Amino acid sequence: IGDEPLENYLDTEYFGTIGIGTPAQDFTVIFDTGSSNLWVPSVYCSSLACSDHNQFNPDDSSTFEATSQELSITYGTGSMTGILGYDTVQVGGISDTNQIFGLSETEPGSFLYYAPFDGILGLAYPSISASGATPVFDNLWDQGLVSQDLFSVYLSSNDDSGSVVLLGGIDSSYYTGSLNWVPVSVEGYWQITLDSITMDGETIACSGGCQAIVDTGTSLLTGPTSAIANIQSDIGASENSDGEMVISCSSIDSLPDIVFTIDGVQYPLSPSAYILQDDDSCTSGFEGMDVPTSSGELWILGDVFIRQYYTVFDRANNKVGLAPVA
Repeated sequence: IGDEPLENYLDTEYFGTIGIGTPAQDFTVIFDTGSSNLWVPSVYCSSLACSDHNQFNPDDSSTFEATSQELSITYGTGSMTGILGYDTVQVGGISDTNQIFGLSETEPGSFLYYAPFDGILGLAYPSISASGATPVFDNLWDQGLVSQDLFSVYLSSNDDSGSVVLLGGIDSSYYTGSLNWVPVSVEGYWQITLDSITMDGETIACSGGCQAIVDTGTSLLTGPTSAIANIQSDIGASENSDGEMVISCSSIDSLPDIVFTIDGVQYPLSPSAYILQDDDSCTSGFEGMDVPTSSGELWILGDVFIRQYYTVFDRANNKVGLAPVA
């Protein structure tokens, strides 16, 4: 069982520390169930984001092995370019040997410039891995470095320390009642089938059901813009002059819960979770983002959702386990 504690940065981003090389070079990376590649800034990167983040220097490692494979990945937030290399990666006290990862060359954008983390560590299926690069968890499993082919995530609230990624285990004390298992619907992302969304006996969105993904890498709850608008309406969010989707903090005490039906079990989200409160400003936890796939317009169950449900990702079984947090 590997134990990777995670930093809770303003309830928006959660990142943990990893070591790469011998002796280890330390990096912070976001633990994303929405991607599958592992990558960190390198000495080969001249970009601005690379000038205010720790850079991996392969010349300093005795266990580094180069390759001529190039890497190019585009996210909803930007792009990155680099090369693949193999080295030992320390993650959650586990020494993941002969792990392929990318050395960045370019990281264009002010988004990475600003980010508190240095790289990303993907936790989704190998099927969405750029360059076919073996993901960290697969490599742990392939070398018998973990006992069970699963990982579990506990994300804290209120900026408290305590969020964790448990590689090859479940911590029965982080949840209540029993774990409910949902079949993965499409293996790429941790994609599941969302039955409906409801407010007081009424189906406010995703009628006849839809497709959602469980993503630790996304802060809010996203859906197609058209359906998000209906929800925004139903909870009292209105667009302010500076773009924001402001809401009256009083609504928190007054609004009902939005219930997500997954495989037939009801998963309530309380106004306390879906409205964000920061010094007198309360805003919506819902966001408009058309994420057109083949099998639809995706809904992203982001940190807003995850912080309320302990989540287990099971690759043995291809299932998602959810239980209300303790």
